[PDB]
Amino acid sequence: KLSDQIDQLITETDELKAKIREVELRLSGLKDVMQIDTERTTLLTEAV
Amino acid sequence: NLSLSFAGIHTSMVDAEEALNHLDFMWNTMLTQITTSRDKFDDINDALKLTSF
Amino acid sequence: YPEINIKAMNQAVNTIWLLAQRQTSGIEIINDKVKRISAYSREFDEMMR
Amino acid sequence: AQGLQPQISSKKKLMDDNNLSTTIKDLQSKIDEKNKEIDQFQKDYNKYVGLAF
Amino acid sequence: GIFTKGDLINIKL
Repeated sequence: KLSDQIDQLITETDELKAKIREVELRLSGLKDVMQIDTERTTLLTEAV
Repeated sequence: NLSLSFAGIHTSMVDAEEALNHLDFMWNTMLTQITTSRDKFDDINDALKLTSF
Repeated sequence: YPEINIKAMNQAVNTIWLLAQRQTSGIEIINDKVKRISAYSREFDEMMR
Repeated sequence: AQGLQPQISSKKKLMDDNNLSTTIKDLQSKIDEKNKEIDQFQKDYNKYVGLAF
Repeated sequence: GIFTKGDLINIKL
């Protein structure tokens, strides 16, 4: 029984460690959008 | 997961918020200018002397 | 006519197109936020040249 | 047309962001976990058969 | 104009 506890625990970690993958895949995608506005200013203030 | 679904829907409405406000203000400008054109045009009658016309 | 550094600009145009395809938001409205921004900026560099 | 230069840079960014240096370490954790059970069950079968006789 | 072309897209989006 005590081994089966760890078998769930290793399963519950990597299922949850799959969740932080999608968050980091999202957050890195969102910070990419946040850099667009920074270079939109350097584009426009030059073009102004 | 559903929070992210509404998050875009909320993001779509914020851009739809600002867009309609500029849309309403142009029609409100136009509906004013048609109205103040019509009401001043109701003064037009044959008794008006020609400079005042 | 003071100072125009298009080396900082034509990079910045290109990175906006670079970050357009690169982004991994996984949402459907930023996906047509950036596409409308980036297709302007590419056409902005073309129409300036 | 999506640019060919960023389409290469899209995939090249994907090849750097990969769990392959992690999941192999994660799977070798579970194999070395499950080997410890197998190395324990051999002790069990060599004990119960000793008891069963 | 005030109501830009990007405004009308944001509605139709």
